[PDB]
Amino acid sequence: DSWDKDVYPEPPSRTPAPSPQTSLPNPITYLTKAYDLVVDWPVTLVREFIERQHAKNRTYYYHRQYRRVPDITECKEGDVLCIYEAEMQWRRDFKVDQEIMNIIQERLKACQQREGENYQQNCAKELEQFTKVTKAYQDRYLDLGAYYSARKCLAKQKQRMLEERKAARQ
Amino acid sequence: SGYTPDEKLRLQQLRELRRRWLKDQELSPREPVLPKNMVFKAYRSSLFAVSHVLIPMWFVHYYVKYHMATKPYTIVSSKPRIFPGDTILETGEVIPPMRDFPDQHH
Amino acid sequence: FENKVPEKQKLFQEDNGMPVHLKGGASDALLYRATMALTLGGTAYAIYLLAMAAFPK
Amino acid sequence: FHMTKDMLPGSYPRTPEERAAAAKKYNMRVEDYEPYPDDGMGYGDYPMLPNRSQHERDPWYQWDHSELRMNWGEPIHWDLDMYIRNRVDTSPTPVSWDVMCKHLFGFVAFMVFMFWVGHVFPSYQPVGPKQYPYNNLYLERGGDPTKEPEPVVHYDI
Amino acid sequence: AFCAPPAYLTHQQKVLRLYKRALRHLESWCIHRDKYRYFACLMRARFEEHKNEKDMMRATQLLREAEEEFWQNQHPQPYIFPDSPGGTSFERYECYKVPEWCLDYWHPSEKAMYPDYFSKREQWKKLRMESWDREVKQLQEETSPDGIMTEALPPARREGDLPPLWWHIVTRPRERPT
Amino acid sequence: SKYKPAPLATLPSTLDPAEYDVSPETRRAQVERLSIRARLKREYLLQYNDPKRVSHIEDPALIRWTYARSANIYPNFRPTPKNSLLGAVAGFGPLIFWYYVFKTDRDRKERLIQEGKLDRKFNISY
Amino acid sequence: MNIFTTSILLIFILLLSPILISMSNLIKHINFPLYTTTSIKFSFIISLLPLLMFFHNNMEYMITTWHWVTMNSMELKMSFKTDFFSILFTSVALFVTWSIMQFSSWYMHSDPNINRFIKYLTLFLITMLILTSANNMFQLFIGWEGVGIMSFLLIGWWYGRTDANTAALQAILYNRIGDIGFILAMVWFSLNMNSWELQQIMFSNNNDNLIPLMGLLIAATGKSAQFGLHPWLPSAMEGPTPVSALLHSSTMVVAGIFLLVRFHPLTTNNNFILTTMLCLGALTTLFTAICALTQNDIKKIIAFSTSSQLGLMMVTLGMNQPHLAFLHICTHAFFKAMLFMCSGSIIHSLADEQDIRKMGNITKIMPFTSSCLVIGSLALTGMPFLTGFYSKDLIIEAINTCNTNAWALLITLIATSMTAMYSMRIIYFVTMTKPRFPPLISINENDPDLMNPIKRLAFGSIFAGFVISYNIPPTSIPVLTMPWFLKTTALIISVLGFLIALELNNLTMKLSMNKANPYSSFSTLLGFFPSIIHRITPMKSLNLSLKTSLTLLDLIWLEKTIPKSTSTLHTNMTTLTTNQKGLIKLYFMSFLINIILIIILYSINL
Ligand SMILES: CCCCCCCCCCCCCCCCCC(=O)OC[C@H](COP(=O)(O)OCCN)OC(=O)CCCCCCCCCCCCCCCCC
Ligand SMILES: CCCCCCCCCCCCCCCCCC(=O)OC[C@H](COP(=O)(O)OCCN)OC(=O)CCCCCCCCCCCCCCCCC
Repeated sequence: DSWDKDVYPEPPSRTPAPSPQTSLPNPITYLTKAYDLVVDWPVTLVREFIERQHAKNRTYYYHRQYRRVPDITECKEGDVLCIYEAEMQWRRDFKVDQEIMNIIQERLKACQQREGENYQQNCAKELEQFTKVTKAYQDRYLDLGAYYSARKCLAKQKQRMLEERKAARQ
Repeated sequence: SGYTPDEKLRLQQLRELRRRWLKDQELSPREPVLPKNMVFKAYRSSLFAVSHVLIPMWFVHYYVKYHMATKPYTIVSSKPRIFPGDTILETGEVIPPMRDFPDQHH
Repeated sequence: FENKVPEKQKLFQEDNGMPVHLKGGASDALLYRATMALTLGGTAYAIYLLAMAAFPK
Repeated sequence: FHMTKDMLPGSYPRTPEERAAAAKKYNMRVEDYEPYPDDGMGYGDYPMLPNRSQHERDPWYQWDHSELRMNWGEPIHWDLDMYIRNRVDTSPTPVSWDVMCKHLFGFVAFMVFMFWVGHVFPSYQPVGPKQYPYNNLYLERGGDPTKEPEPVVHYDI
Repeated sequence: AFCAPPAYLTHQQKVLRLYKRALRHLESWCIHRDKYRYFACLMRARFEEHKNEKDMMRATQLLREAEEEFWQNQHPQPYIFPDSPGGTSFERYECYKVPEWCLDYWHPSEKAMYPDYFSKREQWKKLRMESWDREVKQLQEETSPDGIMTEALPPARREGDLPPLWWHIVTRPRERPT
Repeated sequence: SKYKPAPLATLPSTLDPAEYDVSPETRRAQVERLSIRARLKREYLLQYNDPKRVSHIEDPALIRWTYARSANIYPNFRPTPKNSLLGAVAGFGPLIFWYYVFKTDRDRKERLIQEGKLDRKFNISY
Repeated sequence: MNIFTTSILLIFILLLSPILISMSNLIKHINFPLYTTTSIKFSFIISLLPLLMFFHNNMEYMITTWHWVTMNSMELKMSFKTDFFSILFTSVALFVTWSIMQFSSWYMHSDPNINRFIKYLTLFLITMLILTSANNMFQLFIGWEGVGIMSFLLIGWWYGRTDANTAALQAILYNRIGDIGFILAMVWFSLNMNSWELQQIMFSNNNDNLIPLMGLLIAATGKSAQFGLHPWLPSAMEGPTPVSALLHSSTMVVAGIFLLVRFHPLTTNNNFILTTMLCLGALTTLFTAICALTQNDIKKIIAFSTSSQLGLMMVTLGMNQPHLAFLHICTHAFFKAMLFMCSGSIIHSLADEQDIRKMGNITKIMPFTSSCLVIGSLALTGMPFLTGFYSKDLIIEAINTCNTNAWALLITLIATSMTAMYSMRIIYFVTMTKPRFPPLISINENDPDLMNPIKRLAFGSIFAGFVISYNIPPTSIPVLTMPWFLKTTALIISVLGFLIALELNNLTMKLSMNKANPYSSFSTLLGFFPSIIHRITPMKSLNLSLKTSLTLLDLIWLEKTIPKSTSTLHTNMTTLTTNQKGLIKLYFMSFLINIILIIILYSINL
């Protein structure tokens, strides 16, 4: 498994012990034992064959990282070089934030499906996290337009700072 | 009124040519000129199950384990029902029972 | 209020074999059916109630 | 092809000679041919065929255009693409159109009125509300665990 | 279907059409066979007792009154035969009545799949050519220079001749082609 | 107790009063109507049953109907008060009405966003 | 956790297999209808397996098989929400489709496109299973539209029939109005909760959802053919009988009701929505039963029976009882598949004779089909301890003993009594009295491909409600402490409906003609809704189109306004500027006044 519980949290499963009160056999258990023996064994055998071929031909790939160029706040206007660099940085951070919101939404969906009819109570922390990241995303990225830009985001953030500063006066 | 003699003679000629056309619509015995059964349970219901069911089962079970469970939130299920008096297989505690049921009328 | 008795009379001398208490069409047939189902349905309710009074709880 | 302006449709007819020429062009009799009124809607000399759909035509007749139920060379209605058999029907009905409108509107209005009557006079059972424990399920409906709700207390009877 | 309608319907034709339509709506109302037979005998008696009319203006008035009564008392959903227009099975196999001229456009492989049938088809086409020339001459001769003209067609008036415009009647597709 | 027709429910040809009061002029009018119908049917039947025909039968009725419905309208159009009023209302009135409803809706939305009484729940992708 | 997903995806793969076989150029060598029938029965077994698994552990499943596209915070993934509704409807639909496929293999013989017919039926089953098991609203809409288009094709199967083409087009129209409602709901959900995901819908339960529930109600009305959008289903009976059965009896008709069952947690928090669904369902079941009392085509009668029971389900969703509605969905699928299949056997052996006025003596002449028709009719009316007793009776119990509309209650009871009445009309005019068919006897119902599916559907219509209802996990607590006139109400109204319609049929047997009345005219002419609406709406729409849009704007007024006015202005001005006389005296006069004008303009400019 390529995923981890640090970013995809999951409570441990608590299955109950089987207690057959009736004397009839369980067709579910009979069919799953037969299905295991006829299907799961050849599938896992060919999978270990494929994985040992992978181990014979093992290759590695790396996750690319980008250093932090100075932001658009210290970019002179009209100097399109640093503005372009900061704009590409802003676009990359925008895509990262989009995938962050996707991760949070997937976590919320998993919480709801896992809890079922207890989702109103047990998913309070997940819904609170979704609400917080939703409010932050709305405050940083909403209403930018189709041509969203680092300059437009900076203008929106400056307007928000001015209005909250005027609200902080009284 | 009935048939005029113009239409009466015409129709019998059109009907007569209609029988000739429909007779020609028949096929000669050579038409068209084209260029291990066992029983149903032993054979007919057997190879279908091992080809159209068993082989696609292998490909599906390959996909749902080595390409679905390896993904984070593909197969997510609700928690199973836990009643008092049950024992958890994973952790190992016993859920305590209920109270005394003061009403035992029925 | 006009006179429609003589037209209503000729809806009562049809020699079709339909009796006098059903000769008024289908409406009196439905009234017949409803009163036949509800006197008997009342009667079975009365006999059941008399039996329930005769055999107390 | 061989289609020319003299038998192609043209301007609005004024003289009786021009009306007769238009009728001959459209393969109609002079008295049967009647153009649209000259109100400048672009109809021209095209005849005012009666506004009847193609369902009125005899279905047992072997029409030249069997789907359209029309012959060959007879004038085409201006609204044939309305009056084809896949579309608007003008056929006579066993009951009158005003009678159908009145009955349908009366049924709809009657049902609406009695639904309002049943809404203002609802029917129920001689019971109280549904009894629920734990402050009417405060925690399970998504209540705040920190904020203590008003104690909803229920009693036996 | 096989006979073209005339210019106008005669009074006798209209009376017979009304009689047949009234009997059809009578059986649609009656459903049961004995009831239909009784009321059909009654309607036949009504037509018979209005049959011997001499004024003919009162006969047209009686026809108009009978049409008004029929339109008032007609069944909203009358019985229709499945092959009749408006029926359930009407025009059902028009998707299967393929015209005969695609057999010309068939490939030589599909030509060789049915040899004897295509030989008979070629014989029919040759007969069609010769009879077409002869019947064009016949229809040119038979047409009146002026006067009244009906949709009916003349027959073949000499030996070895086919009736004019016979092709779309003789070679029409079967009503149950499959 | 009389059938009342409509443009969408026409009166039956067996119930019209124009047939029972029939005249010799009307009878002969139907006679030449049948004559023209038969002449056109004969011409189409000859063209249909010609075996030397290698193409579709052209239809002058279809050609005339298509030209009347496509190309004759602007040559035969004359501006009147009535069609000018109808064209003006049918080209402007819906536009003005939809402009007014959209402007009030968007003004209400923008004012509610500005002074804060409209809360966006999870609108993050607009 | 692997066998379950493997079984679901194997159901989908076994459904997809005959389509690839049809495109794989070996249909000319194999027996395609038998092959597809075996595929459907194996899919039914592999759907019976998770039915047993869910009956054991009651686990709710969500399987995200493929990731389609990711666009910012909206991530469209192909997922299946395998629930109680999904599993039970998959099993019921697969069993019904197995029966209908075997029946159609018997029925549509001497038809060269039988392989295309079976392929179309299989494609419809694939789209219906996609719609049933879909997890997000985009896949829900994929299944919805696949259902709609396959219904279009299967109604217009006989493309040489103008009536069939017209009925298919109007089915497309009413389904498209439902699609507009569904699109409104989908758009609102994407705008407000960033996803079409049902888990986020569950998290959307806690606010005002009036607009998306109104859109879902419009979608359900359009799909299930309620009042206002009803007549496309009796029009949709124009196609073949197996199409009528499978399409418009078991699967398509319950799709909007299934959608509202899916959105029942949102539905439970909106009293306005619950009240208007209760009213709409009661009105449509009363209206459709009213039509069915005097319909004479047997397929039309059972179509209106289907629509009236859909109104009953619509009422059942009108209260907070979605699981009862789904139970009635299963029982109704069984009943109408069986009834339609029996009527199709009647029609085929009576040589395409479809109306009940040319039938009779069917009890003596077709004992098997008469027995099964009686079984289906009794189970539809609510004969106790049959399959319909475990849903219809509880629906009657809930409407009698919960706080709802009084008029809706009254017309629902009247609709149930009239359901018994029109089932009596079917039984009388088909299975009873004297024969009325043409004399030539062509009855042969001894073919096994006809005989076996009716047996299987009879076993279903006897035992399926029993087995399912005692395997249902206990949800939506019913009430039981109630007096007798509310308890046996369904039995009393069914019995009196049977007896009233029996007496009325005896009156029709009695030798007397009666004057027709506007009540029977209204019922026979479908409430005048098809004639009136289907004439007044297309005529005004197409008249507005041609006589305003095309003509008045494009061919007249835009053409007069921009291009021809520009051309007229330039032509008039070029005539004015080139209307020269060619006289050098006038030219030099022009030059002189040009010189004078230049002097004056220079003098005033300075
Ligand atoms: C208690 C509360 C009660 C509330 C009640 C509410 C009622 C709401 C009703 C909403 C829908 C009303 C309009 C429905 C129009 C349906 C038209 C239709 O189906 O036409 C089909 C018709 C042919 O059908 P027909 O002749 O009947 O059958 C064949 C018999 N030989 O004709 C044709 O096939 C002609 C071909 C089509 C022509 C073009 C049609 C375009 C329509 C565009 C409509 C745009 C606006 C839609 C608005 C929807 C609003 C919901
Ligand atoms: C809702 C939006 C509203 C706002 C947008 C409105 C504008 C939309 C775009 C404008 C479109 C204009 C189209 C002009 C071409 C159409 C007219 C045309 O082609 O007329 C043909 C006619 C000559 O006909 P001809 O072919 O010789 O004869 C028929 C067969 N022999 O031609 C003539 O008789 C003369 C044609 C003259 C040339 C026309 C093209 C050039 C026009 C130049 C306009 C200059 C305007 C500014 C002038 C100065 C300020 C007043």
